Amino acid sequence: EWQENKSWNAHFTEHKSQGVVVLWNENKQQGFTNNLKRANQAFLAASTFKIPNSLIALDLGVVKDEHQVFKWDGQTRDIATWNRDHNLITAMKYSVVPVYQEFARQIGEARMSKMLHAFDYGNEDISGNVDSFWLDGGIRISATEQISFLRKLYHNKLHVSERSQRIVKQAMLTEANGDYIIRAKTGYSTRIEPKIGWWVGWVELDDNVWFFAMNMDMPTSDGLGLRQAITKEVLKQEKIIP
Amino acid sequence: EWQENKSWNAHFTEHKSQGVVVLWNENKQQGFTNNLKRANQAFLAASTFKIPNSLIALDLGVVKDEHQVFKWDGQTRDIATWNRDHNLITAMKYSVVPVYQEFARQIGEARMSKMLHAFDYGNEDIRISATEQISFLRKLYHNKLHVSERSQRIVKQAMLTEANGDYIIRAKTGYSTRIEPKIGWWVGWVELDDNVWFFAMNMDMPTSDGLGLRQAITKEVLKQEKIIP
Ligand SMILES: *C(=O)[C@@H](NC(=O)/C(=N\OC(C)(C)C(=O)O)c1csc(N)n1)[C@@H]1NC(C(=O)O)=C(C[n+]2ccccc2)CS1
Ligand SMILES: [Cl-]
Ligand SMILES: [Cl-]
Ligand SMILES: [Cl-]
Ligand SMILES: [Cl-]
Repeated sequence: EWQENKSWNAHFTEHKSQGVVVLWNENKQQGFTNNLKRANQAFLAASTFKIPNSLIALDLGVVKDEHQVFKWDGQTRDIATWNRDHNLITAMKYSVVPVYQEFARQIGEARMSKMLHAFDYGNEDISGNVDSFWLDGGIRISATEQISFLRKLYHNKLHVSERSQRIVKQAMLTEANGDYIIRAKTGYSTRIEPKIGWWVGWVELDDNVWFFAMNMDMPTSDGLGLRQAITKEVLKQEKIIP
Repeated sequence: EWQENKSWNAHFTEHKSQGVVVLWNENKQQGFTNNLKRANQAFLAASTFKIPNSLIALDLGVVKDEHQVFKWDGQTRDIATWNRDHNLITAMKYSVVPVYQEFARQIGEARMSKMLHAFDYGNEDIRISATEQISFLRKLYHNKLHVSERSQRIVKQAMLTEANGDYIIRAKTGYSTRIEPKIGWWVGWVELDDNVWFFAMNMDMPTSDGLGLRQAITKEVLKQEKIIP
């Protein structure tokens, strides 16, 4: 069912890095990874938690639609793009943490936890600050656990409205051309060791969907582009994209 | 409300071509075009019709959703990408006429004519102008058409054409050669962080080798107006 392809490691070593890529061929229900053990190692979800946090917020009406504006609170923050108004689309594109902490507080522990148990999401543990548990709280999720969650999202199978799932898959739009469509969220876990980078989503082809989840050691923010670059080297190595 | 910017004509004649491009800045609610007369001329919609058709099919049930598989009837047509199975996403992409022909049969004239008239589409008794395309497209963007929100969302999904960290383009191509003038279309919009530019262009397409120019000339104009890099 799974299959180890350690060749992929050359892409991590080329860039002097370490991590795991996990691929899943929907048509052939076959997974692939350079490291089956690390594929199942659970880390903080960091901003990949913005997928489930969007779904819940939309489904509870915290977010009415992807046009609703969330005004900047006027607190200038190290991340220049955080210091403006945002709707769901730009908030996900630019991982606007404070916008989603506010979603989190309006959701509340109770519903947050109930929903993560409905979603089957990683270790389902929200314990910590309701508005930071995904950065420095209890929640743990592995790459293969990201793929099970995303596959459900992709078939409108989560226990929230079809519309909610449709609007979140829209906000995940990352890349589209005439060979593929990538829908995906980045993560950068940096408050608790180990420092890692996430990239989770999937690539849509004419006649298949390839779901991916990768994470990798991220000591300094200089390697943040490697998250996507190494994934695509794998996808390009496996002929999923040209 | 409509400014003529004849400067754009150079993007047409550098490619030894004649046409119109129509832009609509949505924030400011102002449009701009290289040719005001040609922007209100109605040409054959050709495949740009696949948009209202997709909506009606969806909102009626001919199409359950964008995953449903429309199997090839085994008849080999000259466009190779038609000679296979397709879903809404790939039938819009490849402009698979015989798939859409079938949608329309199952929709049937009566229902089709009633809805086309509810969208106030092309003619009220198909030809439509570049500026009528924009106006239809703006309602689609805001989910203001008289079909379900779901209908409208799935069609915008199926209109996805290009996306990066500078813009998203949702659009549909069109090409007709039965009748003069032979015209290509490209209609849709480009989404920015805090604005959305609708576009509609058409151009004399006297052969076919210049089909890429529908997209190329449109981007040269978006590039000029600083809307995209
Ligand atoms: C879209 O507009 C479709 N156009 C047609 O199918 C053509 N004619 O339709 C008639 C009946 C004439 C009409 O008025 O609608 C047609 C295609 S080629 C030719 N000599 N007549 C599809 N047009 C698109 C497109 O937007 O360009 C096609 C994409 N394509 C083009 C060239 C080669 C392969 C694929 C296919 S048809
Ligand atoms: Cl979050
Ligand atoms: Cl909803
Ligand atoms: Cl989309
Ligand atoms: Cl379909």
